[PDB]
Amino acid sequence: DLICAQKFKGLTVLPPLLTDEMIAQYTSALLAGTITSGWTFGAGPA
Amino acid sequence: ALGKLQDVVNHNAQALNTLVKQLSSKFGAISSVLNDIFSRLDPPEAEVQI
Amino acid sequence: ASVYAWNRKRISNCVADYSVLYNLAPFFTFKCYGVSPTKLNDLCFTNVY
Amino acid sequence: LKGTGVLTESNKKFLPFQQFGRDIADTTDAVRDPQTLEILDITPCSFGGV
Ligand SMILES: *[C@@H]1O[C@H](CO)[C@@H](O)[C@H](O)[C@H]1NC(C)=O
Repeated sequence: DLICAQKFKGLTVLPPLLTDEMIAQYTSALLAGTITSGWTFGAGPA
Repeated sequence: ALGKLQDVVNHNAQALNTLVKQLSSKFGAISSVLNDIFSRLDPPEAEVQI
Repeated sequence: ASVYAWNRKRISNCVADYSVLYNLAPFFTFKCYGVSPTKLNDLCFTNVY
Repeated sequence: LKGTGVLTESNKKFLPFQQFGRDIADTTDAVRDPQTLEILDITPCSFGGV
């Protein structure tokens, strides 16, 4: 109910551009890269 | 364990709350509601409250 | 009454029409505080003294 | 009381002595009709950003 009270005074919240699934996808990609390639994928090809 | 992140969230909430609570202050005027000021005073002397 | 024994009258439960008061001799003083008299009989009050 | 908005039938349990309601921001939220003693909720009509 507090959100509606704030909204009726002109105060609102904008959503982020990246969703939580996308951030989890980044984390999974980083984890897979480090597990299968070590540190080679951070300097060039994996 | 996750206090730091929670702190961030809490801070933002607090700020918003404070801002809303500032709408009940009259800052030395006769009332906190603009409609009352306009419906009780003639415009030459109603400008100071607004 | 005398100023040291001024009379107080309670006004309630009626229709307050302030239009018809300019019927005596031209009154020197008609001054309002917190409200304006320029045809502002459109407000509703709790009690009148 | 002068305002603008949408009037609907409210489920607030005003007890017999209570006349009008207020929200968190300390502004009028519900009112009572002085001709039918009915409780009416007040809500600003729709708005948003473009
Ligand atoms: C007095 O007000 C009531 C509502 O409170 C209404 O029902 C009634 O008709 C009014 N009296 C007259 C004589 O119209």
